[PDB]
Amino acid sequence: TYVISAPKIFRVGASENIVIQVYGYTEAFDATISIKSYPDKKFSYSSGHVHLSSENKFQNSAILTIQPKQLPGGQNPVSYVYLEVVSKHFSKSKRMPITYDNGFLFIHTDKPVYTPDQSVKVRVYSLNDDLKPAKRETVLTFIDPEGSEVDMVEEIDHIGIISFPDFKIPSNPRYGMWTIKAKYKEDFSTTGTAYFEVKEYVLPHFSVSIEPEYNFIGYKNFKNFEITIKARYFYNKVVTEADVYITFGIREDLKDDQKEMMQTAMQNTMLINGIAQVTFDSETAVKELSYYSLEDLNNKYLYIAVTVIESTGGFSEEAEIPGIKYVLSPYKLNLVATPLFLKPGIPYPIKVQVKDSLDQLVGGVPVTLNAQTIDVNQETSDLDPSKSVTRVDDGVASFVLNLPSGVTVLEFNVKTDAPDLPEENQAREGYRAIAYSSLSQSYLYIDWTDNHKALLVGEHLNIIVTPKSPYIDKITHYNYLILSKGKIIHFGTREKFSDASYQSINIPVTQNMVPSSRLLVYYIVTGEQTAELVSDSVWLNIEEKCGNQLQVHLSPDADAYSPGQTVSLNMATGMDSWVALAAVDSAVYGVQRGAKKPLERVFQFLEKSDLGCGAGGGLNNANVFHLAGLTFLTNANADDSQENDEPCKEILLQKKIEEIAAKYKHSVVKKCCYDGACVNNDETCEQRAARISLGPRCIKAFTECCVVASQLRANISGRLHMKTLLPVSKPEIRSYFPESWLWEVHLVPRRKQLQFALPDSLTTWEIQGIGISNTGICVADTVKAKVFKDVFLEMNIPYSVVRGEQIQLKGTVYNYRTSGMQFCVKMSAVEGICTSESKCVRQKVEGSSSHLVTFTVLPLEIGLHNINFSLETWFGKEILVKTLRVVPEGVKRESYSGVTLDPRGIYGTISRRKEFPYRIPLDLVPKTEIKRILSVKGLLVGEILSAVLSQEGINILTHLPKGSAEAELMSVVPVFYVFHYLETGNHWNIFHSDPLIEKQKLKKKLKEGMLSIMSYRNADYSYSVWKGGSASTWLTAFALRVLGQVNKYVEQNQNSICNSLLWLVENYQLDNGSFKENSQYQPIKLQGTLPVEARENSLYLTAFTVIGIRKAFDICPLVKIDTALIKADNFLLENTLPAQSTFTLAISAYALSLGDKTHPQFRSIVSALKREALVKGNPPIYRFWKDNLQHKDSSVPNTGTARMVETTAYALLTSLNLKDINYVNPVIKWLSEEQRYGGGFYSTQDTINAIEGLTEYSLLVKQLRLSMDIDVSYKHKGALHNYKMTDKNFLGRPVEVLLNDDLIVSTGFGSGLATVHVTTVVHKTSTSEEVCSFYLKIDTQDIYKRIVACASYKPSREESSSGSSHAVMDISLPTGISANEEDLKALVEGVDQLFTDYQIKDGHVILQLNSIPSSDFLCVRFRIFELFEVGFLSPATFTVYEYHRPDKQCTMFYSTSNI
Amino acid sequence: SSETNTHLFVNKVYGGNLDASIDSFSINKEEVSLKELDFKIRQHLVKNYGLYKGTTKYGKITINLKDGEKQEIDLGDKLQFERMGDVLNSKDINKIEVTLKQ
Ligand SMILES: *[C@@H]1O[C@H](CO)[C@@H](O[C@@H]2O[C@H](CO)[C@@H](O)[C@H](O)[C@H]2NC(C)=O)[C@H](O)[C@H]1NC(C)=O
Ligand SMILES: *[C@@H]1O[C@H](CO)[C@@H](O)[C@H](O)[C@H]1NC(C)=O
Repeated sequence: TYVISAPKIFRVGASENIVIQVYGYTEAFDATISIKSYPDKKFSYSSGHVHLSSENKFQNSAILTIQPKQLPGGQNPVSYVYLEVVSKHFSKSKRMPITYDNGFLFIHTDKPVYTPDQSVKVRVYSLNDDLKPAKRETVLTFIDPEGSEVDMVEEIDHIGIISFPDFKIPSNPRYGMWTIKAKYKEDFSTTGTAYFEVKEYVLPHFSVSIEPEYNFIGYKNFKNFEITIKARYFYNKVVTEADVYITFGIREDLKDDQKEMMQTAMQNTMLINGIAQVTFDSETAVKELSYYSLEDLNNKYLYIAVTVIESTGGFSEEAEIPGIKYVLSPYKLNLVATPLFLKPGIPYPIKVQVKDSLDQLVGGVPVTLNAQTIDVNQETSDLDPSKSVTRVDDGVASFVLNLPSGVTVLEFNVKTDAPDLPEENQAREGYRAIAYSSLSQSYLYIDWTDNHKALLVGEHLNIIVTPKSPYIDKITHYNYLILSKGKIIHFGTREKFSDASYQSINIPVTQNMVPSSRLLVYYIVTGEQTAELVSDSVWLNIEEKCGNQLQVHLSPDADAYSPGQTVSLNMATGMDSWVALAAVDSAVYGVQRGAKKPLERVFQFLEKSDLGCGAGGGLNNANVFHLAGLTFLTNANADDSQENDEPCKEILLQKKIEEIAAKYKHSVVKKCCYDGACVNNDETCEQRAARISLGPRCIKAFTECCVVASQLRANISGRLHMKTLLPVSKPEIRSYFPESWLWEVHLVPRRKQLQFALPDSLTTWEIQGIGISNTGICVADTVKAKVFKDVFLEMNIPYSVVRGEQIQLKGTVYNYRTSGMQFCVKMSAVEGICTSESKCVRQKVEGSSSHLVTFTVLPLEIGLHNINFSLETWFGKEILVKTLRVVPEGVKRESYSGVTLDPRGIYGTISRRKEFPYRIPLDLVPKTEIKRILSVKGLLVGEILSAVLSQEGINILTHLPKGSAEAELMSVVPVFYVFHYLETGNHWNIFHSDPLIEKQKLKKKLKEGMLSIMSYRNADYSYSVWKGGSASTWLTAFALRVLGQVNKYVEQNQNSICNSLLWLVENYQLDNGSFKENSQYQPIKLQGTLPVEARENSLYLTAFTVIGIRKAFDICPLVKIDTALIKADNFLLENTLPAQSTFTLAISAYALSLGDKTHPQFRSIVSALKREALVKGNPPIYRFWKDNLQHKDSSVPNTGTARMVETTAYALLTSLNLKDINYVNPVIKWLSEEQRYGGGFYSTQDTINAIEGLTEYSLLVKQLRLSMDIDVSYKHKGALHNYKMTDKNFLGRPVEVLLNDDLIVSTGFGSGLATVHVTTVVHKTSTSEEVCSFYLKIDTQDIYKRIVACASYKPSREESSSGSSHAVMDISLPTGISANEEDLKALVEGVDQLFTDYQIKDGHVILQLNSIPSSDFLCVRFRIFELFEVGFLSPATFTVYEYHRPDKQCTMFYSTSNI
Repeated sequence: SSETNTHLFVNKVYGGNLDASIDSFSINKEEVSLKELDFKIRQHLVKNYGLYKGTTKYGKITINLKDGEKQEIDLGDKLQFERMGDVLNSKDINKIEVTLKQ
């Protein structure tokens, strides 16, 4: 009879191996196989004419192969096939499932944790079923920590190392666990996954560690564990008093970002002299505290996290421990290479194998084996306890029970009988074996022996083939089969040894079985009744010898490097190969870098292509062939494979408050209560309960739980500070982790050296390099290589220093040599800095530590920098150079000088000489020069060009605070317009460079800016103002708007935008087509009565949402949203015209403008607005509208406005829609002299519209070939530069006016258009002059020292009582006066959110929030700790202005000391 | 610089025994000299399937090229010096196949 083996499944693009071997007689005979489609044996993908004969002992192989036929998505194609063979004597074939699982995807993220703004290096290795390069096109698809796509991209497979492009982390991303997936572009279901976590970097004030008694928790301590927590400052001095807060938790694993804490986790034992301690009866703290009341019932983890806020400074530091795996019994049995079907009469081989909690083998341990069995006679049997002990070299406790052939199923229990362990805590298992039933009474058992746990390649396998039992021995031939990686690769026949029973078979282990292997072995039994096949098989772990030996060696093999040393690196391979270097900061992994395995990590996964399963061998020759990962093609026996195919899987006083979690009915209410009480003593509990929005559902859970915690601080105890910790589950991490390197790929024909110097930096580099070629994939052994300098000083210079203040320049010199030593730091006296030398003050450093250093100074030269520092040691002398920023007091910049150069009197007159003079404000801060810039560019759209093509990295065009989402959108604007300009007006030819590439860079600059916002994108696709904030309908559009605009050149995600529209409409569009704003967000302050304003405020929103839905409309053209679009425009006509304000009108204008521009009514509206304009010089040279509306106070006091220019944009845009070309020429003459050097000065909302104009219009009109011939010059001083402008240079350099003269820009004749801006900056001493729009009070209290600054809005006439719109608070901090980082987070991070965004940047505390109501003040409070000793200090500056109208700047000096 | 991954079958003939392995070669060109073709075939057998180490040395390598062409190179002797000029087409070959006598 005949055998034809083949997998248990098929794959596409799979070199399916198919052997044929046969008991045919002398007559040699032909054999062609092939692969045909379900019921009609019509399609035949391939075949093979493999002729057998007595010379080939009747056997042969064939590489068939189902390529990509059926491609109709949706149709359930390909599911099932017919495999077909042919010959002279017969022909046969079969149906057997198949799939689209060809190869694998490896996503080598560079490092597996990132902090804001890093670039995630990443690539991908990809193999086919045959573990060869597998060239193809693939795509991944990053997926933010909540599970919503965020990007995508494909690429070309030239070698197999698919080289994707850096993914940059958001300036402010969503905190948690990212997911990178990967899929083949074309056909193939093959799944790549990988991961990476983003955590929020924080700055460490002092290092808090935390070491646990042991590393698990074995039954010895279960009522106790000794944890020691050790805090200490960086200047080699432990903390003394500090408050200690330690939580604990359960958890499941280390891949779970969430772990269900425990209550009654001990607060406070006061860190005491660089330590304290406790001991943690595990019993108690879990039973009632979660689903675990039982020791036993725990084999999962124990998570630890402390917080140690220092007592002296008021700082805070946090530190955590992932987990601490509990254990029952410190050993863990696991059967080994021991199949669970006992053939009969043979003795059964039971090889258990003990290990410890850390997964090494552990020998010399007792192993009692109680068993039980039942006759075929359905008679039971209780065996007798065998006991071995585990080998010393083996870890194996070998057993053997000889079994009464009539046995059946064999159940048995193993267990250690360690003599010292509680019985309780003795590791154990249980299993089951079963008789390969076979009616011919015929069985098989094959074995072999080797003393080593693996069978190196090259060795040889002696396997004994004992057919024991078969009523008879009439055996012709033994026949074997060896699969490996789901592929047969060996098979043959050994003629049976006539006389005697068994006999040896000897198969050379081949490299081709590298990772693992099984084999099986059948003899064809001719029972008188029927042809009976019979077999068995084994699983065969072997040595993970790679294909190409890739090794990397460091030229200097020293175990430490000089930071910057040039050092050669070596590659090597027995065969030509593709390497892939990757130098991580080994820090990442690190703290117990789990044993697991390095190259095995891959080898594990990588061989789940083992189709079969088990220790080996089945239950029927069928079953045996099944578990083999085969099914075979033979008429004689049932080559079946029951039903499906076996999903095989691994056989082979703050507690008194936390009770009231009893009011759970939603998470957020838990948040209503938790932070609820938090720690607020500056305002009652129903005062904080006012500011509460989200819902009255929680207000109860607030004031209930605050009162409870407030009566409490009157009883626990001038130091008192309640708490109840919970990092809100936020990923923070007190350590940076440098961008890696050596990420290049390489071609290495056995040898390749590439020298290079290592980066100056303190770290230990783990340069790991994977390489791949025609053998497959193989990891090289890593090669750590810490670089580091013995001793070295650092100097902590400040950001800035006011002239004349006395500063204390700190720092600390580092000793890391074993013994101590002598140093000598001296500061270089630079011109204008003051000091104490007219010097070598040698000191001593205890070994392996640090001696603080200090130098005092005081600068009189503002801006003066440079200070060279130097230390001396027996064997060294080093010079670290530093630089000091020197400032004055009261910065104001007044830039209103500006011209347009118009030689050709193209816009209203000829302009060939404007004059910016000297105007020293009588408030000048003496002896400080007036610094001023002079921006000369061609085109009305040249300022907006230079901005985006002279710096890199997208960027905001005002000094406005990054807080909102808005702001994160204001980044994508300046480029988008500039690309819409460059492109749509095709002007790419501005560039002397290669332009096409210049394009890309802008393209990028766009997409990446585009992601910059994702973070603010909510779940239901509604966007939001500040992260997580209640979705704002207003900004839900404003993004819609700039989203659909940038869709022009950067395809945006359809179904994203889709739902994105369908949110506003379906939910926030009143029964009159108007749009209700969800959140409390006030973007803009509208004038008018409390009634008026409402109607006004409604119009505005409904105006803005339209614009949005419009701009973007085209990517989700939709019935259901076209509808709403009209319901909307309708409200607009039917409600605008009794005009309330010019501003109001103008958006309602511009918005109809983006629709049916012909509704008579629109004409009336357009009229009204058009009516309202005003203007400069007759005939009109400048046209523009005012904030008001015909109340004509006419106060245009020589000064622009955020809202002014916003409005006129809105009309200039309407006009530029209606192509009113001559109405407009004066409107932009004045935009283009408003705009402030760089970008659109006043606020945001204007400067995007304002920019949309100035482009749209330079798009619509026609450009005026430039050819001026400028000359800037001092009125009296000789001439400064002068340069022929053209279309060659026009975004020319800026220039600061040095000397003291009146200036004069003054082109000759020429042509085109030059926007001369000149932004002059000066420091003044008084605000007494200026306009207060905000009432304030700021003063420094002592109840150590803390700032309480206040404000109330000053309502302008006509304005509503409600007070301010979206507004910021800006506090400058006196030179060196850090503020209470934790203080602010308190204010914002809650449902009593008084503010909504804080951020300490370069010396300033910057708070955002929605309003500054005028009923009373609104006051912030935070505390501060002089980070050093500052001389006579020049006060800082508390300023407060309204985000949308920068016009409201009430600025005020103050000083943080009464001295 | 074509890089085809061909598959050749190995079969050792220990008399009424045959241990047969299926496996691959790597042709790194579009056309190769039967010399290089031959130096590569034995090179591997020599480094992988036990050739020239013991009773191994006598056999016949059978290159497949088309639906009717079958040729060999005696492993009993490298005396093939005139045909070593012969040149072969890369994407032509269909399936290599060896048979061993010890
Ligand atoms: C500290 O600063 C001084 C002045 O800035 C540095 O002086 C220079 O040394 C380099 C190296 O020879 C010269 O090329 C420069 O011309 C020097 N600058 C001037 C204008 O004096 C000095 O190098 C720094 N200290 C050290 C030793 O690094
Ligand atoms: C707080 O008040 C309780 C009840 O009146 C009193 O008994 C207790 O002494 C106070 N707390 C402490 C420890 O002083």
